[PDB]
Amino acid sequence: RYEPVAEIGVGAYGTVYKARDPHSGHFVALKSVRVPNGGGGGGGLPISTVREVALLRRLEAFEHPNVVRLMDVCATSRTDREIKVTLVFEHVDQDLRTYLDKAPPPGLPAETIKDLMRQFLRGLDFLHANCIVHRDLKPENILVTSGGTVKLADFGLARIYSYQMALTPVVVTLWYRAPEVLLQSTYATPVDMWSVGCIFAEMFRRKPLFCGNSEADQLGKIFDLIGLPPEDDWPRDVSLPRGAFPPRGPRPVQSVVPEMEESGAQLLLEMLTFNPHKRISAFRALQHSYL
Amino acid sequence: VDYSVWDHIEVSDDEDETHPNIDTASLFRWRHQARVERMEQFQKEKEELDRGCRECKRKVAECQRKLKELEVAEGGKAELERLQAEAQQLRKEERSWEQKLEEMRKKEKSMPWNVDTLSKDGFSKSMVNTKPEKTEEDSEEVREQKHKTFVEKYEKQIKHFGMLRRWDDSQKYLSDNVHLVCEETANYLVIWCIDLEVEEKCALMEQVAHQTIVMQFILELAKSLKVDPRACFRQFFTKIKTADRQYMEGFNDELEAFK
Amino acid sequence: EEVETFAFQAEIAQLMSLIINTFYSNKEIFLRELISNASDALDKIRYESLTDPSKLDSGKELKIDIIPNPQERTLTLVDTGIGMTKADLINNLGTIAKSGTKAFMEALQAGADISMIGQFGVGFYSAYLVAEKVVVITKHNDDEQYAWESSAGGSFTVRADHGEPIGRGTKVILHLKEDQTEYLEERRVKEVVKKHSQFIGYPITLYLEKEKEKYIDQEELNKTKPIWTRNPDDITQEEYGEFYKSLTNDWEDHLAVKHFSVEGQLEFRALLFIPRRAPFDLFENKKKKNNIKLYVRRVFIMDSCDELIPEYLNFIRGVVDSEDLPLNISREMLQQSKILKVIRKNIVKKCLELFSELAEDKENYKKFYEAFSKNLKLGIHEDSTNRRRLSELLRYHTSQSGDEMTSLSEYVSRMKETQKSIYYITGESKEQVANSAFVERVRKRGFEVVYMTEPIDEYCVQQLKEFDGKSLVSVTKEGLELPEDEEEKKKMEESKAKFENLCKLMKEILDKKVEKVTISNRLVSSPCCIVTSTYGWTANMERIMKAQALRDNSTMGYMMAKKHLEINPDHPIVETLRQKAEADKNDKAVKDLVVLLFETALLSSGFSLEDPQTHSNRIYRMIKLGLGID
Amino acid sequence: EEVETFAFQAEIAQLMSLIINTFYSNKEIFLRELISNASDALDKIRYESLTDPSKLDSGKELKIDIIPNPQERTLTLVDTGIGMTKADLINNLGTIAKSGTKAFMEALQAGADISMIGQFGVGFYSAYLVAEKVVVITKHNDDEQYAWESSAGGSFTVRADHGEPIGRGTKVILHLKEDQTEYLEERRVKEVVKKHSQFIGYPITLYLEKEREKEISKKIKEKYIDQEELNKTKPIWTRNPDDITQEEYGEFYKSLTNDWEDHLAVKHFSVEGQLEFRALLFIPRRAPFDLFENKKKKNNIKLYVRRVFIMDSCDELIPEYLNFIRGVVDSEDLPLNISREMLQQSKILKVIRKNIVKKCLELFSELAEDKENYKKFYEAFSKNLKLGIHEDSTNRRRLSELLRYHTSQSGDEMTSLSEYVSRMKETQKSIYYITGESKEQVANSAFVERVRKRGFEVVYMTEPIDEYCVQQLKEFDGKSLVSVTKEGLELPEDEEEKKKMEESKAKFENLCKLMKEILDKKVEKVTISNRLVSSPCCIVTSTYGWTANMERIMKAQALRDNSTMGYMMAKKHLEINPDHPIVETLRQKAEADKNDKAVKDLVVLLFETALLSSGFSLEDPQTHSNRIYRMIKLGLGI
Ligand SMILES: Nc1ncnc2c1ncn2[C@@H]1O[C@H](COP(=O)(O)OP(=O)(O)OP(=O)(O)O)[C@@H](O)[C@H]1O
Ligand SMILES: Nc1ncnc2c1ncn2[C@@H]1O[C@H](COP(=O)(O)OP(=O)(O)OP(=O)(O)O)[C@@H](O)[C@H]1O
Ligand SMILES: [Mg+2]
Ligand SMILES: [Mg+2]
Repeated sequence: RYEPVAEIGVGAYGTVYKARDPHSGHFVALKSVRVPNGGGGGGGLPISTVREVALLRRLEAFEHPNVVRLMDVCATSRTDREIKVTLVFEHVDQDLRTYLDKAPPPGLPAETIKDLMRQFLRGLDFLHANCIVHRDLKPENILVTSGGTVKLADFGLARIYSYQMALTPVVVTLWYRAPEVLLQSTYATPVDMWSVGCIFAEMFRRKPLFCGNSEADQLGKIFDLIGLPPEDDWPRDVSLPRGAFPPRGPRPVQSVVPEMEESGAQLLLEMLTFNPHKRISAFRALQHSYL
Repeated sequence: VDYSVWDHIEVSDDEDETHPNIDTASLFRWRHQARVERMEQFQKEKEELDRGCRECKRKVAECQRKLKELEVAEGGKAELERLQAEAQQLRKEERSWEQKLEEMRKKEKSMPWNVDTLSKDGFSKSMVNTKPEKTEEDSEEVREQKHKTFVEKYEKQIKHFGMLRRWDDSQKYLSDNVHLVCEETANYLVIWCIDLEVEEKCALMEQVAHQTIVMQFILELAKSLKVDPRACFRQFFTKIKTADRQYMEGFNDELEAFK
Repeated sequence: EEVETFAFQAEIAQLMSLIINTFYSNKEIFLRELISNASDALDKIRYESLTDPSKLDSGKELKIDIIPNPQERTLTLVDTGIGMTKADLINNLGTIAKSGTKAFMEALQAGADISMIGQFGVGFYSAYLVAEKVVVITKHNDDEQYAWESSAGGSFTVRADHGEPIGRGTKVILHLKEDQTEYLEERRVKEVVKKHSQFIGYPITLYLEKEKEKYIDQEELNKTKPIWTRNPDDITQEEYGEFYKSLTNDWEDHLAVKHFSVEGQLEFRALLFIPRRAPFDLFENKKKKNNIKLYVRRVFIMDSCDELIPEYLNFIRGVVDSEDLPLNISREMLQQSKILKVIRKNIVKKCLELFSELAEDKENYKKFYEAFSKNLKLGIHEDSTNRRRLSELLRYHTSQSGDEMTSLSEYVSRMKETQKSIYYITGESKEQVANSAFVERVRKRGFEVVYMTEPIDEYCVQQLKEFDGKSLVSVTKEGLELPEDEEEKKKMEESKAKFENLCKLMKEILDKKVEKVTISNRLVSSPCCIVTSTYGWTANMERIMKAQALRDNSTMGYMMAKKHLEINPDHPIVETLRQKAEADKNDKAVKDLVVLLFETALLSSGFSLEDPQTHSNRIYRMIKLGLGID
Repeated sequence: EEVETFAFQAEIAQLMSLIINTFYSNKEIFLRELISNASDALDKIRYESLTDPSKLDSGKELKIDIIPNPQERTLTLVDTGIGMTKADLINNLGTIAKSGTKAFMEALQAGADISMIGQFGVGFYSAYLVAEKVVVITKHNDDEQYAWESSAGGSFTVRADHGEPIGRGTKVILHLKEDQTEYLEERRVKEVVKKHSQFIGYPITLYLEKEREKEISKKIKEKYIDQEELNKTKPIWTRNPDDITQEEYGEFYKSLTNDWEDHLAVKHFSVEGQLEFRALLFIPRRAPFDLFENKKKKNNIKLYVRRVFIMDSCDELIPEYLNFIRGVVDSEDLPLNISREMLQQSKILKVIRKNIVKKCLELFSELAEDKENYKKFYEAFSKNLKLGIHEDSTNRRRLSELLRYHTSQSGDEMTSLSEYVSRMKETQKSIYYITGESKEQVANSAFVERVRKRGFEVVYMTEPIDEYCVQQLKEFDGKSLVSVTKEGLELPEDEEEKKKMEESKAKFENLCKLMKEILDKKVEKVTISNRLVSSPCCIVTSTYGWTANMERIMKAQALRDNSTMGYMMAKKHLEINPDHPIVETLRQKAEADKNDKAVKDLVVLLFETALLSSGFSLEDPQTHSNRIYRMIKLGLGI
């Protein structure tokens, strides 16, 4: 509504106009800053600039005879733009599996894995806090972004694979499924961690930790690393012929899995331990000095 | 003084309850599922508890009938005693099913508020503004009434447009005063320029003449585009502010001719 | 004994100062609170007159009169309510956290259609945010006229008034502070009126000293009436249109309107409106999201659309008027924001229904879609739960269509009995993709493709993985599957062997320019063409993403899709090259040609040209050779 | 008539319910306000003991302890502060809008350094947001132990000493509501106190059931957790800047935000004006992945009042482009509302922002001296700089001096525009630059060939944000900026060579006319320019409209299909290099036969390649390639 009759020299305030007040005739340093207003939380003031022109407008009320303000609370032109501004962002499709395919040979930087591990476990703590059930979580349900950010998705068969999927989602070698899955029990903190524990070893190896055929055979491969006892350290919820699994020793996870620092070997062995109550929680592992 | 009734609202898509390591695109879907499964389990339990209650109710009701019959029966009072005890057991069972139902009622009281419990579709009525019947009005007859009363009604506002100079002031002015984007406005502005000439206000005349052709410009390509000027006047300001000076001048010459 | 019992106390001297300093932030709300109270009293009259019409003998008119007085720097507000007795003035008016509204609402428990607010019992004192002193003069139907005077200094006085009589109701004199004279401005008053009193049922008038400078009764101050409060079945389109035009100030009426109300623990009425055209500020990040405003009992609380609706629905105009919400002591804020999320969900569902019905109206849908398809696509991109619904609204131009868009389901209805995927092609323009070599064989095989010509389509199609059980496939990527006649398959394998060493040679020539060189029957008129690996950005996605000012270039280590050189073995050029390889694989001129062909293909395939200068320089060379320059 | 005088009254029964039910929406303020009160009592001791050490005879240690009791569903707050007398429990604690901190506000004339936190006299009653009942057991040194007790039911009681040793401060018993058991959780407690009691002078500890190995020692772990850690981070800005070193300041940064690396650049801000406050500015060594993700709420610069977290309104505290500087603003002079959740009179933040921004600029200027870390800074946040320059018109004089570019003379060395200017030639009266898609593109562009021949330095610009910034930066150090991509590139040159060009224009006059006809509706005007050296021709942008790069950027980046603007902005011309062999030949060919279609087709080819070399997309690249394939077939004898 103001009428520029001349311009004020260019300074910190860029282009400033000497604009006339059509009512009083007063000339004020017509200034302006380009503005946004948010904000993916929804439109609503940038308040930093609308407020700026408003402070400066407030100075007029003092008439303070040394406060050459921006002429008016308005955030208008003042010829600049528009060319309106708006942003759109790309979704990250960098599947953990893709990460692993892009990843280097056995001995994947433990420090990188530590960070990804603690990100995963941090995510789990949230998921456990929200009682998120997802024993069906597998490597491919883990996202590793371009910034190395672990994002978890696909929380159990109940809300996943609504479109074309695998015909052998279970029949496939379940080297990434907890014994409790293989025993046909349920989901738990130890179940989830057992799954990813092998995945973490996969990350180190760039290659699945275990690989069996049936659920009993899968355990027959699992047992080779974590050790095996007879029918005296098996949970109640067991569909597999517990006691028909000839006992054997463990194989120092530290030496089996590439660059597996002993502290993480311990954490992994705890995650891999057959008995879900002998495993370590996501929180405990997360807070372990290894990470 | 008491809004505690809304302290327990569950929102499955609560975007303010997220996590950096979690993809909420699927989490929210999980939450939905969980809510549904919980309701299914709840409902099942309630129905089974109600069923059991009613079963024991009927059992004891029939036993009570039989108690009356055993009382009447000549020596059936020995059996009566036995049955009374059994009937009391059935009553106690009924009671315990009801106590469980009372616990279900307590569970309902503790139940989180959501789109399925907070409210129902009280009313819904859609409408698509198709029409208002392909027709046409004689704009000369319209102007006979409009030009005479519209122009006077908005004379001051028409003049305010004529007193503008910046393109955004003109754009935003008409954005607020969209009903001024018409021939009656432009015609007044021409007349006003003439009156300004007579009054020796040539400076104003030229400013108004500028704004005259701005409104005429709007009318010019609105007619070319076969659209209502009020639906596209902002595109004239978009064109003016972006046109290469050489073409802008050309448009202004075409415009002057259009006026 | 060992315990003493005390009643809770309240230091009014301090409490009062808290009331008129810390309880409120905005101060212009003093008009809202006083007017609200006026309308409560006007409802009190109405109710009472329902039982005894002679109560209207002391004036039969229900309204609020606003009369500014700059000569005194005061503001006179005349409330034509029942009035207050001396007892009410000293009991209710001069008491903190107390309102006769509640007692009246207790009277309303006997059955009424009356709706009032005032559960806090403090709003009166907000007058002292602006006014230095407030005088309340009243004349209850059952009592004498009294003057209630106080500056909120811990006390107030009451005396029977003299001079001008009040039939009923009360007048408020706001002795405005010296720095509060801005509320004597017409504009400022109207600003507040439109801010919070735009739907007051009773007439509010503004008196202005205008032509002869006399108080002119601005009766139209709040002429805007509630529509959602009326029975929708009795509301015509003209009325919905006029409301919309009043709502939005848009000379053009709405495209569609939908009433929506919920009942239960959550209860409200509402009107949703679809505009006929998108605003020039639709993609404006400086636009305030306040298309649908929130009211309680027709009292403006907030315009919190930020939470109320989805961003991709940020074009629908409307009003939501709730019956009972958990407002804070400061009515500008609502407690339990999850309520707004619940409301949102209900609105979204109804918006989707409206869109579906609008889609039934093909002609207006087309108009709608043309204006807001971008928002639809943004919904596909953003909303993972209603995406399916939103995809039903998608419309594209396809090979068997003209310039008429068609749904993906219509595409599906034209799919072949051996077709399990939706063929498509993205690009800058319809003509560009129409002339692509990638859709030539597709057309030769009798297939239709979906033309996708917007940059947003790269984000949209990212989410469009499957539609009605049908997969989707880009003709621009590797692995394009078209019907393979076993005879032709054998011939292609023979061709692969035929041009095997040729492809190897080309790869040697362009080892670091192309990832793989191979023939492909996807090509028809072109001798070669560059395709995008299924992993990473497409030529289009890449180009578009590389136009983003704020992009992070280091992320491209995860997005640089492999480029492969497809060869069309049926061309004389390709055949010649094969023969030239046989003649001399080390022939420089041939190798130069291979390079030229690649860049020609790369460029024409929509991929970035590494060096347009050098490329054109090679051309200039060839031109000079044709010209005989050198 | 007779004027009756009345005191204002209050319906306490209604008032109380309003205090609890309508004053707060966030129940997390429960612990905040309780702790704040405890710290006030501790402040009271500090003063009394300061002036009279014997005040500590019944206890010297000053702290706030919190002990949860899940078995009761209650919480215990241990205030080791001065406590309250029976009279205070009745008068202060038991009265709405009554606070003994006011008594200290008046009493502490000597205690000018004793700053109590808050003063409304109502916050206590917010305890009942989550508590069913509250009992306050206390023994001020000037009285005995009493147990104040109330469930906020319109009354309260006070009981005599029950034997539970309270010789100082108070034990606050918090009876939690059935549905408020989440506050018995370690995590939940920590979440709340970390957001509100961050900078409490007195240490806050928790007594928690310690997660431990089964007590079968064989193994056993400790039974309880002493969570003193809550206050491990102390106020830094409260100390003298000159006495604050990085050995502690950098530790503050990594504590400020979870970043295990010292900051890049920092700036202490001390304000002694009406709005007294101190603030710390922190610049990260690396930009965050969410730097431009404006979908997330800002939380870098946070606002504290009396060292208590109040707001995090970065939206008002800083400019959008400065949303990378993390920090603390701490003022004790702010008019917070009754809830304390929002500052009244936003004009305060308006002034504060401006003053902070000034110091941001000073920091940036300081960094400019440290070229090594400046370049690190610059590259980490160059886009933010450029965003500021573009959008923040109030500080362009300073922001534009922070710009650094690679030029034709600096090569791979990124240099200042001030350095550019100081090294300009006496004929170089304007800043020459070029924008494009990449450095090697613009460095090999025909647009900069003659420019280099004339000895001028070209600023290379490659980002879309650069393309945007040049739409704002018109002059720098008094000299205008000239894009070499636009028509009218008036390079300083020998007038005689200009005459030679005019002679060339006559020579190729008919050629230009023919080409214009050939390229009718393809190019606006065909002409001659010596900016070209190795190329026969070049498509140039006009003095108005979008540049080829700008079109690329805006057309693909903007979500709004503003065809009106694109239309008006889509301007371009064709320049000819009269010295080029092809151009020379074309003239000869035109003279031989202006109607020779083959020549005309050659002109079209060159035009299309000129578009390509200038970054202008072809309207149908496939036909371009087809021409190429045709020409190839001709070469192959096909
Ligand atoms: N126009 C009027 N006519 C009669 N009585 C009135 C009028 N306006 C206000 N009052 C009286 O003023 C008293 C003080 O109530 P006040 O309006 O401050 O509380 P409230 O506004 O009803 O509650 P809230 O603070 O929630 O708005 C009420 O008891 C009411 O009777
Ligand atoms: N833990 C405590 N120890 C000692 N006094 C307390 C305690 N809690 C409350 N009080 C009493 O409450 C008074 C003020 O507390 P209250 O918080 O209600 O007001 P405030 O803290 O001054 O400001 P606010 O009301 O905003 O918190 C104190 O002066 C003191 O008398
Ligand atoms: Mg009221
Ligand atoms: Mg306190």
